[PDB]
Amino acid sequence: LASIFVDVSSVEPGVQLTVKFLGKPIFIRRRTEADIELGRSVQLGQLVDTNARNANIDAGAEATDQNRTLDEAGEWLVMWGVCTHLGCVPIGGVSGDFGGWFCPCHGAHYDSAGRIRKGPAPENLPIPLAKFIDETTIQLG
Ligand code: FES
Repeated sequence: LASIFVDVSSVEPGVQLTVKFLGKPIFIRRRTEADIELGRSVQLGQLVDTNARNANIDAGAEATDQNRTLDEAGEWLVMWGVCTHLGCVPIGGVSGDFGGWFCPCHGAHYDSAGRIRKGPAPENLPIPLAKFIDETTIQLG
């Protein structure tokens, strides 16, 4: 019975909701049109980590923008807010050099799809088991 159910009905574009799950933060960002476009503009060959790190799809899936969001429209980016270096909480609100998150502990930069682009972190921020169960609610777990 671990699953939790997050009401995202009030999350506007450019807002991140942070919820605690299994003791750690989950970031739920409703991405802006700029975030989405920028995420879709990155070639796989440009990425540090080409694996989607996404619990919801094949473990060998490529880290395309489309394989990083819950929805086809790419508005809903849900990920563990746990830096893949040493587990600090990355700072969002379009921070760092790649329009995403910056981990101030040792300077990891993640892009607008949560993919690692610069710094000592080895992997893209992982995506939890997560799905919409209706228009307004994301089940985590
Ligand atoms: S814990 Fe994030 S860069 Fe080291």
